[PDB]
Amino acid sequence: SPVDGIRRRLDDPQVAEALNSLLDHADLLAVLVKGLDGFVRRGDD
Amino acid sequence: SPVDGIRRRLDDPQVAEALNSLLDHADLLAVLVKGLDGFVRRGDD
Amino acid sequence: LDLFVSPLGRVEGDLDVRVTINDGVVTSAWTEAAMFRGFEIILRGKDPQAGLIVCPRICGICGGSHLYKSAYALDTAWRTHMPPNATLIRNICQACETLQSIPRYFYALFAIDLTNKNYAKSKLYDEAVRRFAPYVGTSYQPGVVLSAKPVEVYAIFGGQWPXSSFMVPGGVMSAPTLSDVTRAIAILEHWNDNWLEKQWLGCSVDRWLENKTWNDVLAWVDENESQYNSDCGFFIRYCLDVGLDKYGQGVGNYLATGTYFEPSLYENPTIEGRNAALIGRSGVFADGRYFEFDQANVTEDVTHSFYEGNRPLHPFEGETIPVNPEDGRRQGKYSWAKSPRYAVPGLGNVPLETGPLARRMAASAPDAETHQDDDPLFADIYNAIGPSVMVRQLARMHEGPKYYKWVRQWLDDLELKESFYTKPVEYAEGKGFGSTEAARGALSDWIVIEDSKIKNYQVVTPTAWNIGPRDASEVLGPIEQALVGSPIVDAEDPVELGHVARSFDSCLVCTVH
Amino acid sequence: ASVLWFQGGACSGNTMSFLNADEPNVVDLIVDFGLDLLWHPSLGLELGNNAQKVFWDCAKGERPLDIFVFEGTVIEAPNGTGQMDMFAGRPMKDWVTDLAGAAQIVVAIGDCACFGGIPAMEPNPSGSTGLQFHKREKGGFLGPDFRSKMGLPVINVPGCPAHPDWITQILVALATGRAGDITLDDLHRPETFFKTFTQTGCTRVQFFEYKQSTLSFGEGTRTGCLFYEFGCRGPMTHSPCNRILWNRQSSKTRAGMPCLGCTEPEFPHFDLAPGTVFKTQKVSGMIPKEVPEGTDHLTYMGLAAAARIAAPQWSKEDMFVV
Amino acid sequence: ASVLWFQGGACSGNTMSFLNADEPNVVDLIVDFGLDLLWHPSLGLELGNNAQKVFWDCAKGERPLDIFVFEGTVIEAPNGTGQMDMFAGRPMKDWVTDLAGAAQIVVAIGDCACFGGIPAMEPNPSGSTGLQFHKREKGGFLGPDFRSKMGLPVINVPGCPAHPDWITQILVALATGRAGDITLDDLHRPETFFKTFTQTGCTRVQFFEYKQSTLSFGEGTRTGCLFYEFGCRGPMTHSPCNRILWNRQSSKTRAGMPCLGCTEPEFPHFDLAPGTVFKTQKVSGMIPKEVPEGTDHLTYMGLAAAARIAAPQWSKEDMFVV
Ligand code: FCO
Ligand code: F3S
Ligand code: F3S
Ligand code: F3S
Ligand code: F3S
Ligand code: F3S
Ligand code: F3S
Ligand SMILES: [Mg+2]
Ligand code: 3NI
Repeated sequence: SPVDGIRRRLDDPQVAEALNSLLDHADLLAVLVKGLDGFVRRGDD
Repeated sequence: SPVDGIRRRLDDPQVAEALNSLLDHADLLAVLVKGLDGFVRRGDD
Repeated sequence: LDLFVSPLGRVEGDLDVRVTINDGVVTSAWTEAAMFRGFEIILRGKDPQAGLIVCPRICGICGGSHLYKSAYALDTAWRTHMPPNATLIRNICQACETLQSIPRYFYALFAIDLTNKNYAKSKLYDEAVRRFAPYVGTSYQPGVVLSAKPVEVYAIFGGQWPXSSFMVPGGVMSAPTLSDVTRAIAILEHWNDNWLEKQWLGCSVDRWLENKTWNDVLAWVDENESQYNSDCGFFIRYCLDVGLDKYGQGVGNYLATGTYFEPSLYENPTIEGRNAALIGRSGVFADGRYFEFDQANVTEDVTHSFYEGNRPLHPFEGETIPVNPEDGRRQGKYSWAKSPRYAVPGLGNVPLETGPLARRMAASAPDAETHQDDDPLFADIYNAIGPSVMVRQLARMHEGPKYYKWVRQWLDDLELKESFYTKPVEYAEGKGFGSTEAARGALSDWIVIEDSKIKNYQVVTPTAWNIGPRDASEVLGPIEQALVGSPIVDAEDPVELGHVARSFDSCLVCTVH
Repeated sequence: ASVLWFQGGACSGNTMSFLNADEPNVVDLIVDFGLDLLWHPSLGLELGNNAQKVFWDCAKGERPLDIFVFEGTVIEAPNGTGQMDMFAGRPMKDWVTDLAGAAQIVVAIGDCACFGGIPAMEPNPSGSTGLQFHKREKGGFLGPDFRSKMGLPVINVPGCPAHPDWITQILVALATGRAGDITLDDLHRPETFFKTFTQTGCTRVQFFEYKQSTLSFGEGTRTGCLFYEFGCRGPMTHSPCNRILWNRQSSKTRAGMPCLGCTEPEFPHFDLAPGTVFKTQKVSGMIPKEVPEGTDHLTYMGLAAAARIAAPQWSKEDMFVV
Repeated sequence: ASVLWFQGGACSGNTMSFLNADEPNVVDLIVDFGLDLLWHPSLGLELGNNAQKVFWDCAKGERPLDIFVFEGTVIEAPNGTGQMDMFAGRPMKDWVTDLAGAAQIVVAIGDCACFGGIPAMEPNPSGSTGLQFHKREKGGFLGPDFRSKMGLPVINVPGCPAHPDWITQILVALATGRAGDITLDDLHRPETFFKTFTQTGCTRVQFFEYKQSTLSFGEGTRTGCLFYEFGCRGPMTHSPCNRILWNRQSSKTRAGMPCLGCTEPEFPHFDLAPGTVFKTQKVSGMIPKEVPEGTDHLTYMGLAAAARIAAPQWSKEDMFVV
């Protein structure tokens, strides 16, 4: 199954480490996308 | 299991909050990637 | 005496021949194709055009033929349009590959056996050795060396030979330039002058093609010293002296699927319109009678082949499911060759010999259209002396002048400003039949495209026709019956088995694919 | 220098290509360069027991074996028995074992022998593998650590088939005392032929430089490079196909056929899966999935846009005109 | 088809190149393609009055003259008398007048005949000119409006010398009924050979694309393109030198020699003035004075900078390795 192969990659130490580090800074990603959303909804202004 | 390592990281209030805010603006992410896809398929033009 | 000859080389692949010998004569024969690659298995599920890449790799010497028929299989499956130039280029390249095969096979694969010690008593033996000894023969070296020229023409149009895939549904990939055509003409004329006419014939191609009867051929041999001492004249005299005209008769029934479409008649390839469009006519010659070739009559039997199966299968429903040769031999199977049979009315599913002789017999059929090969020579030879190693070889060699003339004319026919390719619709579904006459005979692809993938891909090669084992009725394949009756002077070097198998120009990589 | 040329899961295309040799031609190579061709299934005179006598003498060391050329795959099916390739009374793989162990030099000619090639395409019914490679993975049938008696690994002359010069010039080099001039790349290919790319000398590189695509076959190939629409692997394929022309005439790419990357161990690439034959797989319809060797998608695409902007008019017109 | 091949201010290089013809070779062209070579100074049997009889019969129309090939320049010095080229009792230019007026087709082979070539280099002591061109300027000796009896202008097969195929394939085309397939460019060169550039098929175009320069001759030419440091005119020169290889082997550029643009009417370019031989003239030491055909210095240089920055590693290493 392809989906099961992505779950297999998610069981790889290095992939897991990177995904964990992404989740650690997910707040920064969230804030940058929120900032972009804000900038977009104020693009007329 | 590293996939359950990140399932437990998905039980983190702050990580959950950021992931929820990302899913709130997923439409903007989708549209920017669609815009990039469009720009790429019109890159010859 | 049960004699197992392994390997019987110079058959482009892995062949073993088992023979029962009684009183110095083969009384029964088994041809054992010993090497399996399973390209039909590999092609399943691949891109619909994967055949254009894979099928040439069935065989080095006749891959261009594979390409030709695979391309036409796609053309029919996809109902493509073939611009006349594309048809011409395909014809030219198919014929050029055959023109390469003719001397390359004759000198490198066949004629060196003419130096066998069994012929040491022949008055022509010293000359045979001088001419045809491997690598040093005075006919061997120029024949083999010049055999590369026609495939230089092939490479001009296809990029390379072997292993181009430039024949695609809708035409050819290439766009010949003026210098391409002029160089192809120059190469062909040089090869014709230097090997075909100077060495093989000792006369012009036109003079050879004037031979309409066996008596014409004998008169041609005796006509002058040039023809007498030509490789062709010497070969005929050697065959008559050493008895190559006396065995290797075979089935006496022939299959030609034909090839070389008249460009105006096959612009929209279909299975049904194929026969009428052929220049090198199709035709089945069975029980002394001419029949129209119909691919629907083609079955493949695996009773004595190393494949699972219980009934002959038309290749559109063909299957290639190998069985382990140990188990298969326990079941009486002895060859990786399938047993192609042809349903001839009043005869059932019979073996048919394929090859140049089959083509010449087909060319002797009545009611040839203007574009079609109409040649009574081998009807006359068949009626006069019948098939044999010599007659089979002479058919092969006779194609040299004929195909050279056709290629020269096709090169003249190229309209360089016109299209070489009509972009086809790559239909997700389709059933294609592509056939050609490779150097060794009827080569055919039955392809079934489903869901934009190869659903089925069945190749039936000429040597599979010739060398394929006994069918369910235990009827020997053409090469097996040709081996039967062959004298065996020396069981330690049973060169006559080689003469018979190689007179078919057997290609075992093609046989099995 | 004795040469024993065996064919396993071969189509004999390497032999036929080899027979197209010029300078030297095959006869002059066999006779006049001191290369004693002991046997070749397509050319050897001996059959049956005489041929087997030659083979057994080579295998057991009764007579020297300087060069063992192997063409075709090492067929191991069924079940590792190799009986889908029975030759001269043995599975061909057993002959390969013995003769590769006996030879001074082992040359795998053609992808089948080098890497497994087309027969090794899935599902690989014949259990085919190369002599020292299975596709890119080193080891093949003989193992990664196999060395011939001259210390060399299997010399991989890839291609499907190999060009005659790729083998004949190596044989001449061996015969003329220039074996030491032969350097092999990481795939054991002669670097004298395989440092260049197929693209090297391609008549369409100027179109490539300016990102002008051939759009269609036939007359459409009077212009353009085949990389963008026909999956040309020229820039990702090491070969001298456009340096040393095929049949002394042409090359696939010159003729308008995309290079299928046949000198590369992955050939046939993508196993000819649907949509990969004579097509360039693209991301978002415009970025090729595979960019030329040594480039990255970012730089390659930036330079491609710049080149498209800078492209001169002639690069947009037919050039291989009648 | 009768052919009369005359040499004016020639070095016979076009004849020698022609004699290198393969497919067809020269003998097969002369014999087997129905081209009756009436005379050739390097090959004709007749001498003296017998040769002059042949020439006069061609000039006066006593016998048909289908193709008049002229090699070498039309020498007009001294003082327009042409006596620096006396042939068979006349100034060669007078023979040219008569025979060009008599021929069905006139073919100038080699730059000398096409455009004046090397002898027309200043100070042009021989008063050399081409048949229908003096360098790029149309008209040469015969005038811009000269047409042979088949209506064609002088067919210019340039080069110094012309490659044998450039003439032999034209002769084959004429002999095989494909004269109508022959299209001529603005310099009357066969477009089947002169739509491509020398660069077309050059083994160094990838280096050109990535602006990787050959830095030195000899082993330095194992890498790089010769355009930047050696004045390669490949990208400004129409020729099939890298498509149809010289001597079926190579080309200047492949071998490491810059294309001197010899198929171009200005050859030798810059009249070999000091500093222009095997050197790229540059502005401010970085910008080539001449950019490839159809390009502009600003887009070329911009693309060149982009290509340099995105250059792969292999483009910066030897590729034509031993
Ligand atoms: N010729 C040939 Fe090969 C065989 N048999 C095919 O088709
Ligand atoms: S030419 Fe044939 S032997 Fe293998 S390398 Fe290609 S399938
Ligand atoms: S330059 Fe040539 S090698 Fe292929 S990628 Fe373009 S056709
Ligand atoms: S497919 Fe192979 S023969 Fe050359 S042109 Fe490509 S490396
Ligand atoms: S080769 Fe000689 S004849 Fe003139 S064109 Fe060059 S100097
Ligand atoms: S690509 Fe070749 S033609 Fe000259 S400009 Fe460079 S060496
Ligand atoms: S100097 Fe002339 S011969 Fe060709 S490589 Fe340049 S156009
Ligand atoms: Mg089959
Ligand atoms: Ni074959």
